[PDB]
Amino acid sequence: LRVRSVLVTGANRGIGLGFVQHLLALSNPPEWVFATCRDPKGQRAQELQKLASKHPNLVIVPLEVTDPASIKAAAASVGERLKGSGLNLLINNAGIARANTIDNETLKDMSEVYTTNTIAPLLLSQAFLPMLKKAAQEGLSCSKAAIINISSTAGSIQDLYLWQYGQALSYRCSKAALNMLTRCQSMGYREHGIFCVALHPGWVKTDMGGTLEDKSRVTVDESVGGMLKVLSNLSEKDSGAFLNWEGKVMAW
Amino acid sequence: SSGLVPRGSHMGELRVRSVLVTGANRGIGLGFVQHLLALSNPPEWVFATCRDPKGQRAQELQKLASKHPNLVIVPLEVTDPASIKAAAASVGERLKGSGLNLLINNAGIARANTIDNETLKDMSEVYTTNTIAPLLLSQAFLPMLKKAAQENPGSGLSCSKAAIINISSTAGSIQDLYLWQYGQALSYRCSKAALNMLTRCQSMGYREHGIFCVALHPGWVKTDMGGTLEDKSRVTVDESVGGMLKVLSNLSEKDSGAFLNWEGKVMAW
Ligand SMILES: NC(=O)C1=CN([C@@H]2O[C@H](COP(=O)(O)OP(=O)(O)OC[C@H]3O[C@@H](n4cnc5c(N)ncnc54)[C@H](OP(=O)(O)O)[C@@H]3O)[C@@H](O)[C@H]2O)C=CC1
Ligand SMILES: NC(=O)C1=CN([C@@H]2O[C@H](COP(=O)(O)OP(=O)(O)OC[C@H]3O[C@@H](n4cnc5c(N)ncnc54)[C@H](OP(=O)(O)O)[C@@H]3O)[C@@H](O)[C@H]2O)C=CC1
Repeated sequence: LRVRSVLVTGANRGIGLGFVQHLLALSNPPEWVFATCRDPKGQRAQELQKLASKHPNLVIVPLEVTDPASIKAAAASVGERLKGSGLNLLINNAGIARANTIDNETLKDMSEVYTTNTIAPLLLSQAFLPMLKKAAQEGLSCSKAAIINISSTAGSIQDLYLWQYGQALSYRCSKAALNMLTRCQSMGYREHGIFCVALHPGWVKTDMGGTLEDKSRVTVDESVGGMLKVLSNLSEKDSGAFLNWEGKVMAW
Repeated sequence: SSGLVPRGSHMGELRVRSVLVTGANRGIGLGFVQHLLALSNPPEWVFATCRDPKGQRAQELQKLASKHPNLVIVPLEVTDPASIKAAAASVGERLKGSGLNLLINNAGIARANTIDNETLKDMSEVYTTNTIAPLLLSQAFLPMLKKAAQENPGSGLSCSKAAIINISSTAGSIQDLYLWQYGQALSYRCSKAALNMLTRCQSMGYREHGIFCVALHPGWVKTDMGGTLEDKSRVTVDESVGGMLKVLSNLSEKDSGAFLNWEGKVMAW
């Protein structure tokens, strides 16, 4: 696993911050790690800010993933830093979940969860397509040109992971639709030499994973150490797949 | 043959006192209405929802209605919670305390954009029509579905007792990705995979209530959505809906939350 440039959304806390830390700590670290976040001037951005003060490597980019203009500015801004060099790796990680029961689910929540979890990875892939294409041109591997969508087995229609812990229909629907988007990107972008894959990170001890004790749970470090290992072993025939942080096949 | 799938070919008993079909003025939805009316034991009420009920769109439905006193035409814009609300309240009043046995979420849209020109607006609109509206309609009809379940008490589940039918698509199958070469239509595919998800969740959360749920693929149907293309694989509305109704007539509680086609075959998610 050797990537010269990577962009991670939702990079200030939880799994996305884990990705940043691990990526900077790779045997051969990237030339550019772009870590996006909503409020680079907020307390929740500080851990990232300090990381950037120690690593000239790390570029904090402001990004509201549901706002097409914010997405546009973030893409101009990273494109100017890459000075026409490619983007090897896009990790769509930013996401939300809302704790609504099937009976309480609303149009608002169904819609907002979908636009953050599903539409935004599409928009961001479209906006960075030019840079991913460049990188492919400089089979299909994550070291070359890849889109990584962080999904969930909560969005597995077969498995319905963790049903007895939460219904979160807006979230499950959005994650199934993200597994479909991943398949579509895989087929649509294959001709550009761009790999796509969906990953389940596990039930991670983050703000989203919640407070519950369970020994199937994993730490941020175990989850992202896993996912990065998985990426480093992926080849063409896995493009469009849905794999977990241990590299296992998850049912759709 | 050489395949045989009796789940789809055998004419089981479908005994539904009341049904509501969304998107009932043309295409598959109109087929559902005509076939439901033509059942050996016809429903006491067939609610057919449409838009612009006295406009050109709804002409053939209005014709049908003049000839069938059991056909009730209901105005409904599925993307508008207020219109959903008013439709449920109206149907509830016509039912006079009786349950709704069968809710068919059929209304839907597809758009022709490719991956490069997919938009926020198109993704969001197709989702609200194809995925959120079946959810909201299910919530609004839940009291009446539950009343139908209570009318036929017990462990069993069937489409004659209390059922939600979501008309989905193997274009929404992540594994099969049907008709990819014909059209990418990401907004449509993502919404149908999410509808398969919704159906699954509904089967789980509504089972305790006695309500059956299932997603059906109607085939590639000769309608305005399916298009004009001459193809051996294509079915007519009569074939697709005659098939789907045989499928429903055969389902039991072991099948709740399945994804099936009009032939009764099990479809991959
Ligand atoms: N933790 C778990 O157990 C599991 C998580 N996942 C998936 O992992 C991914 C990361 O999850 P996790 O780290 O746990 O989640 P957290 O809630 O801990 O982190 C959410 C991250 O996403 C960002 N985000 C949310 N909405 C937006 C937005 N509109 N624009 C820009 N950023 C946004 C948040 O920013 P801010 O700090 O500004 O709020 C934050 O950086 C998510 O996609 C999640 O669905 C999947 C399975 C399990
Ligand atoms: N035909 C095919 O090959 C396939 C179809 N399907 C599914 O079958 C279902 C019916 O498809 P089909 O008959 O072919 O489609 P049509 O385009 O022929 O008919 C669409 C129907 O849905 C109604 N509708 C659309 N949007 C709304 C809305 N916002 N509010 C209320 N009604 C709305 C339309 O009403 P109006 O007349 O007012 O526009 C019309 O009654 C769809 O869910 C479709 O996805 C799945 C696989 C294949």
